[PDB]
Amino acid sequence: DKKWLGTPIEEMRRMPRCGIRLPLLRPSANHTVTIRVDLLRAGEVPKPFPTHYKDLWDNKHVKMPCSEQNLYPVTAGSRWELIQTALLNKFTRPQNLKDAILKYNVAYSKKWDFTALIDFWDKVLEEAEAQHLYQSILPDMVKIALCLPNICTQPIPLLAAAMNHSITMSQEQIASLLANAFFCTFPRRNAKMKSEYSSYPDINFNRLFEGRSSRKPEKLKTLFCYFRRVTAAAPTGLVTFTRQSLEDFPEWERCEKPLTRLHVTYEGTIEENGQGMLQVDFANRFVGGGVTSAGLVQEEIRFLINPELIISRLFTEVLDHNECLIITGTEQYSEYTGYAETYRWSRSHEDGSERDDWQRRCTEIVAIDALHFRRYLDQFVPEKMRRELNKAYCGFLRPGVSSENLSAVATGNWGCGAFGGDARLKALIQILAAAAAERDVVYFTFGDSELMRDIYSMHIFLTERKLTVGDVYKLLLRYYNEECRNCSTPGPDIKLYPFIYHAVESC
Ligand SMILES: CC(C)(C)NS(=O)(=O)c1ccc2c(c1)C(=O)c1ccccc1C2=O
Repeated sequence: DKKWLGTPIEEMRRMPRCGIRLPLLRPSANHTVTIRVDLLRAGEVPKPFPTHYKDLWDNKHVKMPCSEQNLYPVTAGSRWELIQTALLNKFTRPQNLKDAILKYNVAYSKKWDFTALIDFWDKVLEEAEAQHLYQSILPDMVKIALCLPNICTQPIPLLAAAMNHSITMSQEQIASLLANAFFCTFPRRNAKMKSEYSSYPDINFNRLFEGRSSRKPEKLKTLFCYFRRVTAAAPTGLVTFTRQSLEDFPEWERCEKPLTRLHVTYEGTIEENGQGMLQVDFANRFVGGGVTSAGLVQEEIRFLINPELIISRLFTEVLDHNECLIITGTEQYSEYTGYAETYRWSRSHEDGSERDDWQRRCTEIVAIDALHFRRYLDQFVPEKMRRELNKAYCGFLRPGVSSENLSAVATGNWGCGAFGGDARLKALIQILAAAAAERDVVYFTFGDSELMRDIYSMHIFLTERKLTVGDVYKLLLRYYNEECRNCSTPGPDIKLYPFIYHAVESC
């Protein structure tokens, strides 16, 4: 029983080795660069551009906590002056941190529960660990949070619905903003009945502090490992956030492109074994899912080990069906064990990834949200199948870039879990989208040895028969018509892979 099947992993494409020498990094109408490109040097902390803080308090930019327009009725008082007074206090007990956060969040003093913060500090941490948190970590986090106007000098545009826009900022700038999110300083991001930011994920970390879930200390340890690292020694690299939407989608039934190569394995992970590859994040439409709340599956774990991903929540609007978010340069700060209810923070991780010409770690992650199916048979509906293909296609396609400069896609069981996705159908959908996007697939089954063989055998059968993307999509439509459309039973009589084998072998 082989641990992997198909094309050997060495024959696949990886970054930055398959990376077409980056053009000169520069701001444009579609690219926001928040640092001095001319002064960008390996191992040096980037210099913010502009030199002095410029504010934009409008419908198109992040509303900064340090904005002179961040005011509260007291007569208008400065909310930033208030944050400074509240946070520049000695913390010696968890109650001190809760009281400080709530001084500039009065309206939420009875709505925000801090049980997990109090229990982490008092009931989980040993005395010396609790001592290091309040004497060192927390004050260092306060100073970087309060440094926001000197660090994040340029207004950050919102990556709104249908925008094809990028933001390149420093990891230092991300650390100042994530320190602010921890202290819940972002204004207009808290109300349940909020309109302006209703289509945006939560950014402030208040939900990380609530309840008695045994996974809250693991999240907090994962997060404090990051905060300790970035306050102790300023990170030097950059990170790019790109919102992508495609105007024209393929006419799937008509696609003459052949299938690409497949490496399928029941061992390994996307982060370790998918180095230099386009790494899929099985995302929630509000990027990050329950990272700073309850969730702790594939997406939340990635956002906890690479905390720079979380900041996407500050500016990324809920993804529409034709959109994805591409994040390049996030660094891995933690190692972990388990998954979901068994997830535990292990130790600090020293990211060995090389950096590209823009000082970005050579780690490309794409957030693509699968559909949630109320009923199992819903996913076989042609509209639902086309949607999934178009989602993954937009996530894999790199407009302008040629086939030979495209790394393999590092993926697995996308949308299969609480979302009700069928692993075998989703594997074929990603295989077809990668084929149309002219990329090979590296598929991780995470201990599921039978699924590895099933995907492999089906990929090799269609490949050997020279079945195009169109031919395979036409078989999916026949499956729906024959087995799903007029089926009143919760499940079909025959499964998808046996239908395909029969349909082809009888043709
Ligand atoms: C989570 C991330 C993005 C940091 N890495 S990863 O490569 O995507 C991955 C590693 C391990 C597992 C899974 C995914 C997974 O989905 C899973 C599902 C059901 C049971 C166990 C696991 C599991 O251990």
